[PDB]
Amino acid sequence: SLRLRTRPWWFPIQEVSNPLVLYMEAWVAERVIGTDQAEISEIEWMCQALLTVDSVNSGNLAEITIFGQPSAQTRMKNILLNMAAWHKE
Amino acid sequence: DLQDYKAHVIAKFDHYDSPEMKLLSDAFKPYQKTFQPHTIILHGRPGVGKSALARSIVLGWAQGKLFQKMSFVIFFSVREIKWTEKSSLAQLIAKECPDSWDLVTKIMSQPERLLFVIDGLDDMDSVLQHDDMTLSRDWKDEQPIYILMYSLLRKALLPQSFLIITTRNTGLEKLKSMVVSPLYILVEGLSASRRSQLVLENISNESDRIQVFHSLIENHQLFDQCQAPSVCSLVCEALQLQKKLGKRCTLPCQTLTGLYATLVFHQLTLKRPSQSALSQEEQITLVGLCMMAAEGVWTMRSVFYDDDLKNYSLKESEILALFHMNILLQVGHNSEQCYVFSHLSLQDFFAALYYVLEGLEEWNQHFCFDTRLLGMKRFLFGLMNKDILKTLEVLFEYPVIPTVEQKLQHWVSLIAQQVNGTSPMDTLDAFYCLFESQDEEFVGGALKRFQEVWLLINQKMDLKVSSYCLKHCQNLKAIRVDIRDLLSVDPLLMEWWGNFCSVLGSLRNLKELDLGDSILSQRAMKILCLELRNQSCRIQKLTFKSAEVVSGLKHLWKLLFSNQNLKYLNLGNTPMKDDDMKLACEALKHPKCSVETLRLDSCELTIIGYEMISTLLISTTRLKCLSLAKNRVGVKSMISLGNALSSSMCLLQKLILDNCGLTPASCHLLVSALFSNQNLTHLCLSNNSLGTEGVQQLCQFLRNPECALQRLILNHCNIVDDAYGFLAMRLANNTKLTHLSLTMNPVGDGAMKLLCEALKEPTCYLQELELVDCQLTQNCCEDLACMITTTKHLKSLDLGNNALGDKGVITLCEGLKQSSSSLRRLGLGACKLTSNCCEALSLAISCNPHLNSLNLVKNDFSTSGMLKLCSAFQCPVSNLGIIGLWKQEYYARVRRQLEEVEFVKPHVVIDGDWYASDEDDRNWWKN
Amino acid sequence: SYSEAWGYFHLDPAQPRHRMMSAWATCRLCGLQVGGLPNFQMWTRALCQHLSDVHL
Amino acid sequence: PQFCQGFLIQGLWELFMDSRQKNADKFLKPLSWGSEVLESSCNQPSTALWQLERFTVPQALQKVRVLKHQELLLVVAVSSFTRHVFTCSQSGIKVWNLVNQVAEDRDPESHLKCSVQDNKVYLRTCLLSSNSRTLFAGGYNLPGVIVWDLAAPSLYEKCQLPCEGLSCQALANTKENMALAGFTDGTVRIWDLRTQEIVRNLKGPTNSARNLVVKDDNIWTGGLDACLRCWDLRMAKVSLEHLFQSQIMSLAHSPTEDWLLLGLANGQHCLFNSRKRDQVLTVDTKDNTILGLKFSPNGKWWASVGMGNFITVHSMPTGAKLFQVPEVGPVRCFDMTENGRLIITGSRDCASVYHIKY
Ligand SMILES: [Zn+2]
Repeated sequence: SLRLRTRPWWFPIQEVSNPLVLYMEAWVAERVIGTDQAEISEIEWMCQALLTVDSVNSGNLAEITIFGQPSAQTRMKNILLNMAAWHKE
Repeated sequence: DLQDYKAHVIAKFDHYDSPEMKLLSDAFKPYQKTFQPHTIILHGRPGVGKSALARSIVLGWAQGKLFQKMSFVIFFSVREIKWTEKSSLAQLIAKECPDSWDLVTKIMSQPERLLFVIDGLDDMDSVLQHDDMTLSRDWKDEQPIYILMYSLLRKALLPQSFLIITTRNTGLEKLKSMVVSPLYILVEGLSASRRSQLVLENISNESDRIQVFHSLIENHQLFDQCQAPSVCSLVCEALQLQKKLGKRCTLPCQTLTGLYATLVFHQLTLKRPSQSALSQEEQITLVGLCMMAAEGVWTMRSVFYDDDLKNYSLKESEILALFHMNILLQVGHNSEQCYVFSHLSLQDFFAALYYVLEGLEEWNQHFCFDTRLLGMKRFLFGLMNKDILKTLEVLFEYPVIPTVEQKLQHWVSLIAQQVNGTSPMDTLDAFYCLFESQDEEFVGGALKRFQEVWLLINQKMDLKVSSYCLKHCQNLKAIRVDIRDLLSVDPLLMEWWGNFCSVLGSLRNLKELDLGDSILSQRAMKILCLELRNQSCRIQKLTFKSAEVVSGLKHLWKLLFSNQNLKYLNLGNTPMKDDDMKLACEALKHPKCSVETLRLDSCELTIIGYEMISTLLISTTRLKCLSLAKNRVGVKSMISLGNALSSSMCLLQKLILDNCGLTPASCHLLVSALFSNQNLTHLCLSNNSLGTEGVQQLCQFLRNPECALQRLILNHCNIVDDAYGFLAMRLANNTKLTHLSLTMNPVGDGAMKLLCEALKEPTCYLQELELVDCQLTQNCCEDLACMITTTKHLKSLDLGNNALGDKGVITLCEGLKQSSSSLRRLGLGACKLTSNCCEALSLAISCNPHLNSLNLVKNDFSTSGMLKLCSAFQCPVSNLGIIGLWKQEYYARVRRQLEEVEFVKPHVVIDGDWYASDEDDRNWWKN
Repeated sequence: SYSEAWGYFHLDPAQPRHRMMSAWATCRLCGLQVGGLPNFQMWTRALCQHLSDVHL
Repeated sequence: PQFCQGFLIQGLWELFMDSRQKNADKFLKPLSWGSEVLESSCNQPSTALWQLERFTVPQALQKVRVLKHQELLLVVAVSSFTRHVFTCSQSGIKVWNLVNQVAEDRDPESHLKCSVQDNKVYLRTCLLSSNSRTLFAGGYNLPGVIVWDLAAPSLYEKCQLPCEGLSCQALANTKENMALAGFTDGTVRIWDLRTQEIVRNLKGPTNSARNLVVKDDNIWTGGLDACLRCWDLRMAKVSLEHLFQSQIMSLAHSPTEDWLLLGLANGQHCLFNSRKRDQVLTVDTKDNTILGLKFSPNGKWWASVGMGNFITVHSMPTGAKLFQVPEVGPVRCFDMTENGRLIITGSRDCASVYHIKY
C-alpha cells in the first residue's frame, strides 16, 4: 500500500502532482530500462524526468510513471518507446 | 534502563522484511564515500500513511531490526504538543522515558549515536514565520518548543545527531531552506491500477458507466487525491450512495464536489423528516464549522484546539449530533484535546461552503470572537451547481444566491478581455474551474466575452474540458490549437478527439482555425477533416503553416470539395509531392471549391509542380491570391509561369514571389510575360536580384495604359545606379500605382532628390512610400520637407533605420507644421534622434491636426525630451491615435505622464509593436 | 553506468519532429551524434567508446 | 508584476476578511513551467533571407519576477536546462527554482554557506559549468575553491581546490575538465578537476587577472594594469600585450566569431579581433563605469551593466544601442540563459528576472 522513492534536490516539488502513466510488456521493460540504477539516474538527469517501474498483472505488464514538464515527459516516453520498438522488431 | 525503554515503546506502538523498508535502513550509508546524510525528509500527500511509517521505524528499532547501530531513537508527535509552551529539550526527552533522568543525562554523552523521529512537522508552518529566531545550542535552556524544533532542524543543537522528518508536500516550502543537505524520499499511496480497479467496481451497470468512469479517473486533481485510502473510500461510498438514491439524487456524478455534497447532505437529512429544514441552533453550528475550516485554510493551519471551538460555539457533541459521521476527529491523549478533520480535503469542502452561507444572515453576532488554495478553489467553483444549491435552500428555508458567483464570472471574463492575445494557461485553468460547476447558465454567463482562444492540449482531460466549455462560447471568432505528441502516433482518445472536432464544426461565428505547432497523425487528420465537412461549419480560414500534417493530406483535398465556406488555405512549410500537387489542383478546379487564397511557402515545388500550378492558373477557378515565396523557381518553371500569366484567361490579382531565387534572365522572362496581363494588381518581388535592366523592364510594363498595378514591393532588390531615374520618371506620369516599398535598398540622397521631385508633381497619385533602411541622411531632409508641404495625395511615409539625426529631424519638422499637408502616418523609428530635436517634434505635434500615427522606438530620448513630447501629446488639437513607444524604458515620472496622456485621450494606443496595426492590408504579402 | 561519460554529451530539450531520432545525444566537444542502441547500457557504452576513440 | 491567479486569490481573501468584520485589468503573462512565456512576437517591416532567419535581435524586456536575497548582491548565475538561479553574496549562495509561480520570491531551494565561519571569511565570485553539473565559488580567506555537485540526489560540497593564502578574483572552466582562477596577486592557477592537482601557475603583475576569459588554448586576462595579455596554455608564455586608455573592468568573447569585447573604466566599449590581433574598434561611450558584459548565444548582440541606472542592449558589429531599461542603483551583475529567453540582473539586494521580447 506504500511505495518509496528518492526525489533529487533538483526536481521541483511542483512536478510530482501530475504523472504520466503508460503500460508495456514486463520483459521488454526489463530489457530496455535494466537494473543498474545509476544508468537510470544519469538518463533521468539528462531528460529531467523521473522514471519508475512496477510489475503489474502477474508480471505481464509494467506501470511506467514519468514526472516532469509535459515536454520532459514526452522526451522520456519517446526514448523508451523507440528502444522498445527496436526490441519488438 | 535501555531494555525497559524498549519494552515501553513496544507496549505503546506494537520490520525490515520488505523491499520498502530496506531503503530507509540503507539511507544512512555512504553515497560515494564523500557524503553521508544526517537528515531524511519523507514527504507526500495527506493520508498516504507516513505517521504509520515513522511509528514502524521506531518499533523496528525497539524490537532490534532497524537502525540497530543507534543508541537511542526518540519519537515526537507534532500534533500532540503545544508549540507556544516554554520548555527545554531535556524535559521533552524525559516525557517519553519513564522519568529516567539519569539515562537522559547519559543519552547526551554520545550525540553521534542519536536519532530523532519527528512526525507531522507540517502543522508548524504557521509559527515558522518569515523571520529569524534565537538559535539555541544547549539542551538545558528553556525556549519555546518551536524554537527547539527550529534549532534542531538547522543542526545548531546536537549537531552530530541523525534526523528523520515526515511532512506534507505543501509544508516543504520553508523546510527546504532550513535543513542542511537533506535526502528526500517520496511516499506514494495506492497505485494507479489499484485506484482504477477500485473505482470501476462502483459504477452503475444500466447507466453509461464508461463515460463517467473515464471522466473520473482522467481528472488528475481528483485521481491524485485518491492515493489516500480514505479519500478513495469516500469516493466509493459516494458512488454507491448515488446509485442507491436512484432518481432522488440530482447532484453531479463526475465532479468531486458532487460526490462530497452527496455524502455530506445525505447525512444531514437523516434526522429530519423528508424535505424539512434545520433548526436555528444547527444552522449556527454548521456555519461555525464552515467558518472555522475557512480560517484554518487561510492561516495555514489544520489543527484546532478547545479555544478555537469556543470562538465558533462548537462542541464535539453538537457536531456528532448534526453529522453522524464524526467529522471532527479528536487526537491527543493529553488533558488538552486536539481536533482534526477526517481528511484535509474535507477542510477545503467546508471552507468553500462558507462563501455560500456567509450571506444568509448576520452570523457574526452569535460568535464570540498558492498551492494550498487549489482544492478550496475547485470546491468553490463546483458548489455553484444549482442542483446543489437547491438542497441548501431546502435546509436553510431561504433562497441562496451567493455574491461570489458574480466575482467568479468577473474573473473569467477578465481573462478574455486581454489585448495582446489571451494566455493559453489561464484559459485552460478557467476551463477546468468551469467544468466543475456543471451549470449551463453560470458557465454560459462566464464565457460570454471570449472572442479568441488559444489552447494547449497536453492530456486527454483537456479535450473533454475544452469541448464542454467551448460549446458555450457563442461569440468565438478565431481559435488556435496546439497538440504536441498527444496525437502524433497511432479508443478513448479518438472518441474525445472526435467530440472536440464536432464541437468546433458547429459554432456559427467561428471564422479562423489555426493548428499551431500540432503534430497530427493520419487518423487524427481524417477525423478532423470528416468533422469539418459539416454543413454547420462556417470556417473560412485554415492554417497549417506550423503543423506537421503531411501523412494525412489526402483527407484535406476531399475537404476542399465540399465545405464551400472555405476561402483561405495556408500550407507553408509542408512538402508538396507531385501526386499531392495533382490532387490539390483537381480540388481547386472543382466548381464547388471557393478557395481564393493559396499560400505555398517553402513547399519544395518541383518543375512538374510548377507545370501543374501553371495549368491551374488558366483553368476556371476562384483563386485570386497566390504565394510561392521561398521556392526556387528555375528558367523552365518561370517560362511556364509566364505562359500562364500572359494569357487572358488568368484572373489572378495578387502574386508573391519573395525570395524565389529570381535572376535577371528569369526576371526578364517574368516582366516580358506580364506585359499582356490586365488583371494583376498586387506584385511582390522582395529579396531578389532585379538590376537596372529589370527596373527598366518593370517601368516599361507600368507605362502601358492597360496596366492595373496598384501595389509594388521591391524590398532588398535594387543597386546604386540610375534605376531610380526610371522609377522617378514613371511615378510623375502614373495614376494607378498607390503603394511603393523600397525597403533595404541603397537609395541615398541622390536618388531621394529625384523621388521627391517626382512626388511633388500634382499628377502623381502615390499614397504610401516605404524607405526603411535606405541609406538616407540629413542632406535629403530639405527635399522631404518641401515634398511633405507640397503634395496632396501622399498619406504614409516610413523613414525608419535611417540616420536622419537631430538636424535632419529639425529640418523635416518645418514641413510637418504646415496645414497644407495630408500626411497621416510617419515612421521615425531608429533614426538616431535625441532630446535635441524634441522641441521641433513637440511643436509639429501640437500644431498638426491631421497626423494620426507616429513611431519613435529605438531612439534615445532623455527625461526632459519625453516630458516635452508628453505635454505635446496632451494638447487638445493633437489627434494621434497610435504612438510607437516602449513605456518600460523610462523613469517613473515619464511613465506617470504617459499614463496621464492615455487618460486624457482614451482612444490613444501607446504600444511598441507599431507594425501590428495595418488599416489598409499593408501586410498582404507577409502573411 | 559512468557519470563522467554523460557529462560530455547533451540532449536537446526540444523533441525532434522525426521520432526515430529521439535516442541520440550530441557530443559537447565535436558535435557528433551517437545513439540508436536498444538499451540504456549499450547507449552509455557507445558514449564511452566514442570518447575513448575520438577524443581521449 | 500582476497576474490573474493572484487577482482571484486576492479577491477571495478580501471578501473573506470583509465578511468577518463588524464584530480592463492589465495582467502579465506567466512564465509557464519556468521555461517559456507563451506569446506572439512583434511584427517586422520586412521578411528575411533563407539563412538569415536565426539572426534574432530583442525588442524589449519584460519584468516577470523578483528574488529576495537579503544581502548586497555580487554575482548571479542561471541555467536554462535545470531552471535554477544562483544568487551569491558575502555570506553564501541561495538557489532558487524558476517553477514557483510567484511575483516576489522569498523561499530558496537551499542556502549554501561556507564551512569556514563567515567571520573574516567571504565569498567574492561564483561560476556554473557549461553543462550545469557543477558550481564553483571562491573568495577571501578560504583554504580553496569550493566545488559542488549539482547532479547528485543531494546538494553537498564535493571537493576543494587548494589556494591557501590568496584572494579569488575570477573563475573559469573549460570543457576539457580544467579549472582556472585569478587572484589579487596576479597568479592564475590551473587545476585538474578529476584529481584536484595543480597543473600550472602563470604569474603576472598585481591586479592583472581581475578578468579572465578562455578560448581554445588561450587565456585572455586584463585588469587595473590596463593591458590585455594573452597566455598560451601549452607554452606558458605571454604571447601578446596590448595597452588601452583606461582600466579593463570587464571582458567577453563572442560564442560564434573572433571578437573580444572589452568594457573600460571611463565608459567605452572596445572590440578586439582575437585572431588578427591588429584592429581595435571603439564604440560610443556610456556615461558611467562598465561592470558587466555578455554576448548573446547567437553572438549578434550584447548587454552591459554598470554604475548607472540602466541596462543597455547593443547590436553587432556597429555597437548600435537598441533599448534601455532602468533600475534603482549600480547593477553589479547579470546573466543570460543559453536559449536567449531570460536575463537576470542583480541590483542592491534583490535579483530581477526579465523576459526578452523578440
Ligand atoms: Zn565527440
